Amino acid sequence: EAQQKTIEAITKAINYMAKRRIGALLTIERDTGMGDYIETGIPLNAKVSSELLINIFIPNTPLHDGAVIMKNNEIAAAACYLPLSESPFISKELGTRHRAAVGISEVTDSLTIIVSEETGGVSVAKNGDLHRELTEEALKEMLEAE
Amino acid sequence: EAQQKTIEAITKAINYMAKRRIGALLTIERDTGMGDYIETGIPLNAKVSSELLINIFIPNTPLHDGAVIMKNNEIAAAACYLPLSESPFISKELGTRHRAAVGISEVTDSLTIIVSEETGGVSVAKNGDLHRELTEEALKEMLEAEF
Amino acid sequence: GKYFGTDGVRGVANSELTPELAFKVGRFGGYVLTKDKQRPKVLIGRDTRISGHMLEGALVAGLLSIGAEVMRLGVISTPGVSYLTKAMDAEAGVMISASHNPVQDNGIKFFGGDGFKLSDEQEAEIERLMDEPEDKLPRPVGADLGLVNDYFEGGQKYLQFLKQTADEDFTGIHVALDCANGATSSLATHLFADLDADVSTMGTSPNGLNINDGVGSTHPEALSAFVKEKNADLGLAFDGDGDRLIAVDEKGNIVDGDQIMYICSKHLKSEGRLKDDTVVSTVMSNLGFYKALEKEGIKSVQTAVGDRYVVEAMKKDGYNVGGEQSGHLIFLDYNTTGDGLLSAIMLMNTLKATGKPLSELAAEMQKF
Amino acid sequence: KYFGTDGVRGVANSELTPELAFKVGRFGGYVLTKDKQRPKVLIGRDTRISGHMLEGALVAGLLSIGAEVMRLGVISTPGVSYLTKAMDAEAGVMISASHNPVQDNGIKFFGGDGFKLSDEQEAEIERLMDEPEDKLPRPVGADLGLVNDYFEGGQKYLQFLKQTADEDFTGIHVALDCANGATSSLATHLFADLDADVSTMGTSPNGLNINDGVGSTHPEALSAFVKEKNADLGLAFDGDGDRLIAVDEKGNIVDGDQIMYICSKHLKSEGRLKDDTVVSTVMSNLGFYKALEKEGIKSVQTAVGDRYVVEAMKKDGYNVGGEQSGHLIFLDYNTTGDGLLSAIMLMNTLKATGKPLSELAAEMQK
Repeated sequence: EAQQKTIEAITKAINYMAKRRIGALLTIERDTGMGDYIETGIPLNAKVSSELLINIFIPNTPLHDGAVIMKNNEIAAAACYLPLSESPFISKELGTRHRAAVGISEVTDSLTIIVSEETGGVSVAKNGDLHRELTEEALKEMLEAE
Repeated sequence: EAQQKTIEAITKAINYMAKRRIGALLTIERDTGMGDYIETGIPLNAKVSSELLINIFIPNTPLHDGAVIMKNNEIAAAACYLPLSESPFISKELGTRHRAAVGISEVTDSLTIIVSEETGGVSVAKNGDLHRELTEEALKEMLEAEF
Repeated sequence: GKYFGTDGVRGVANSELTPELAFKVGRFGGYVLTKDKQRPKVLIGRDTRISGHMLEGALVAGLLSIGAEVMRLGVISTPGVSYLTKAMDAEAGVMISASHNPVQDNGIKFFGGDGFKLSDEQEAEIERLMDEPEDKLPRPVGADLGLVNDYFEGGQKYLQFLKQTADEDFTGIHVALDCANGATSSLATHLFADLDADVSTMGTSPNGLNINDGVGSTHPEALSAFVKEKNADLGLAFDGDGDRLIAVDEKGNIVDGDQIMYICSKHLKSEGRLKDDTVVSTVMSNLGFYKALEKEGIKSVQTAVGDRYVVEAMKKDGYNVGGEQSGHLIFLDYNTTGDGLLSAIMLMNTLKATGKPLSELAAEMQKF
Repeated sequence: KYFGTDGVRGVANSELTPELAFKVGRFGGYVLTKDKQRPKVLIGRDTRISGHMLEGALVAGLLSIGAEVMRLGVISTPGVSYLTKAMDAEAGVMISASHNPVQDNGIKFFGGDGFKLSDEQEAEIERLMDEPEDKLPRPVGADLGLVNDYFEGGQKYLQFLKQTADEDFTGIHVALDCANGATSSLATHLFADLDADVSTMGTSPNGLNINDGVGSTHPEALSAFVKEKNADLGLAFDGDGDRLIAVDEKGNIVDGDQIMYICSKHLKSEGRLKDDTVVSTVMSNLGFYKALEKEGIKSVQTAVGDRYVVEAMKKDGYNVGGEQSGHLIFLDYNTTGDGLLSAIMLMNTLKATGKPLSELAAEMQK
C-alpha cells in the first residue's frame, strides 16, 4: 500500500551509499517509544525520500554525526544519539556506528540499518543481534518483514 | 510571532554557504500558490533549521540541482525546477541560477535568495528585480518581508 | 633549500619536523602572504598520517596568530587542495603530507592563489623571518585575531569537478583501486562509484599508521595480484597524497607514467584536445616512449627531473599535457599540479572510447 | 608562576601566546603521562575566537608526547569535569576565561577525579617550563599521540543533567541569558527538552560577543528581558557556564546566596541535604546565615575562592556549597561549579513548591 514506497526509498538510499562506502545509521521505530532519543537530534519530521536520506548522511555535514530516526513513515529527526552497547560480539575496529546501532537495538524493538564507511557492507541490528554483510534482497526481505 | 527563529536559521545557512562557495536557491512562498512548482521537486514538508538547508545544497548530492521552496515555515520541497526569465537586462553574469530565480519573481510575490557558485555573493529576487552583492545584515534586514 | 626543498618542508615528524617548526611556518608564511589584503584566506589539507593532526593544529595556531582566515579541509588529496585554493580565489593553500614516504615522515607544502607552488621570493622571505631570533611580527588581539571556517565538504567540490571531466559514465567496467591508505581513500571509491563502475577496493582503510604500507603507487605488486584475483579490467594505484597514478592491466602488469602519458595524449590527439600535439616529460622517460610518440606524430619537449620544470615548460609554451615516469601527470586543461584521480579518469575515458583493454592500449608503446 | 587560581590566564596572542599554550599541553601531558604511555586527556573550549588557536596549540603539544586527545568542541567547564570523570580519563582541559572580555582567555586543568590538578603536578609543570631545554621524549611514527574527536560528549553531559530533574518543568516560562558562551547550545536544548517555555537571549555567539553586556556579570539585559516577555524567571549563566544568577518575575536580581538558600532548603525538605549543612565563603551576606539558622541549617564558612569551599565539602563530606558569585557546587552530581545544575535545582524547587521565584527568595532577607 503505502509500505511499498518508503521501503523502496530506504533500499535505494542504502544501495546508493553502499556503492560509495558512505557511513549511515538509520533506526526504524515500531512499537517501543523512542522520543527520548529523537529529542537529541536535529528535528526534521520530513516525508521519507531516497534523495533526502542520501543528503542527510553526506560524509562531513551537520546532519551526519548521529543517526536518522524514522517514526511512522517520516524521518522524525537526524543526527540523533543512541547508547553504545559495549558488547563483545561486535567485531572490533568497527564499533562507533555499529556499537550505537546494537545499543539502541538492545533497548528497543527498533530495526537499525547501518552502512560501513570502511567496507560499504550493509548491516542490520535487531534485539541486540547484528547481522553483517547483507545482500540487496536480504535487506529487501528484512524490510518487508517490518 | 516566532518567525524570527526561522529567519535566524535562514540567515545562518545562507551566510554559511556564502562564506564558502556553495550554490543555493531558496524561494519562500508568500501569497501566490506555488504548488505547480512544488510538485516538480522532491517533497519534504520538513521543519526548517539551517543544517537541513546546508545539507540540501551540497555538491554531488541528489536534491541539490534546483531550488528548495519554503512554505508556511516549512521546507515544502527541494530540487524543484523554476521557470527561466526571458527578459534581457541582466544575462551578463552567466545566469542559469539567477535566471531561474528572476523568472519566478515576475509570476509570484516570492522572495528568492541565491548564493553564487563563483563569487559567493548573496542575491535576492523580488517582483522581478534582482539585488546583487548583499551584506550579511543587509539580507537580514531585507528578509523582513514577514510583517 | 634550508627549509623549502623540492617538496616544501619535509622531515620525520616531531623529531625533525617539530610542531614548533610548523607553528613558525604557519605564522611567518601567513604574514608574508598577508601584506596586501587585510585577513588572508589560507585553506589547509592533509593526508591520513597520524602526525597530520598535530601539524595541522600547530599550523592553524600559527596562521591565526597573524589574522589569517583558515579553512580546514580534513583529508583531501594535494590536487584537491590546489583545485579548491584556485576555485575559491584564496590567497594560499597548504597540504600537510609527504607523498609515498613512510608514515613516520611528513611535510608542509604551499600553493599560491593561482594553484602553483609559492614564488621563490615568498619562500625566501619566509626563510628570512625564520632566522631572526625575534618574533617581532604583529600579534593581533581580540577581533583582530585569525578566523576559522571549517569546510570539510570541500572534497565534494573537488569531487564534482573530477566527475564532470569524464566523457561519460564508465558503466560495465570493473576497476580495482589501490589508494595507498592515503588521502584518496574516501574520494576515489566515491568518484568511480558515481561514474557507474564496479569498484573493488584495497588500501582504502587508513588508520594513521598504514599509509603507503606495501600499497600505493610505489608498491603496486599487491594491486597487481589483486587485479588478477578479482579479474578486474584494470587497477589504479594512487600514492599517499593522490598526486601520482600507476595503472595495472587486466594481465597484472604495471603501467607506469610513460605508458599512461602515451595512451592519454594519443586519445587527446584523437579528440584534437592535445595542444600543438606535443607532450612534456622529463629525462626519466623511456626511449620507447619517445619512439611511440614519434610513431603517432606527437612532438615532445623534455625538461629536467622534477615537476616544477615540467610545469615551467607547459606554462611558457602553453602545452596541454605533461608528466613523469612516476605517474605525476599534469593536464593543464583542468588542474595545475599532478592529479592521480584526474589521470585515472582520462585513462578510463580512453578505455571506454576505444573499447580496447588496457593491455592492448599500453602495448602500443614498447619499452626498451 | 603560570598557574593562578583559574589556571593560566592572559590576553590572547600577546600574553597567552600559542607558543605558551603548546608548552602547556606538552609539559602537562608529560606530567600526566607517568601512568600509561598514552594518557587520555580531553579538551574543550568556550566560544572565544582565541579558542581555536589555543586549542590547536594545545592539541599539538599533547600529541607531541603521545597523549590521546579527545576534542569536545564548545562545552561548559562543568561538562568538561563531568566528562573527564565519567570517562575514566586522565585529564581534561578547558580553554576559557569565565566572564572576562573576549580578548582574554585561559587554560584550566582537571584531574581524573574531576578536581583541579594537585599542586605537586602544577609545580612540576612549572618546573619543566623553566629549563630552557625541551629534553622531553619526542615520540615518532606510531608512538605519536592520537586524536579521536568526541563532539558528542556534550549530549552525554546533557543526558546527565536531564536525569537530575525531579520532573519536567511543564507550564514554566523561563528566560535564558547564556552570555553568548558555552551554555548557548546546551541550556536551550535542556529546558526545551524538559518541556518548558524557553525565551532565549545571548544565545547567538560569534566568537567576538562573549560576555558582552550579557551573562551573570551583566544581568540588567536579562532583567529587562524577563519583564518584557513576562517570564516566570530568568537565568543568566556566564562565559564558561559555571556561575548562575537568577532573576525573579519582578525583574530583581537573585544572587548566589539566595539561590544557595532556596536549593538547600528544598534539599532539606527532601532530606537530600547532607547533615543539613551548607558551605559558603566570607563574602556571603549576614541575612543568608540568619535564614539558614531560621530553617535549622548549619553552615561552614571558608576563605574566598572555590578551592576552599570544595576542600571543606571534601573533608567533611558535605552536600552543597557555593559563593555569592553564583558558583554553586552540588557534590552529589558534579565536582565544580555548574550553572546548569544550579538552574535545574532552582527549577526543581519552583516546580515542587509552585511558588514564584520572588516569594522563594523573600524568605532570605539581605
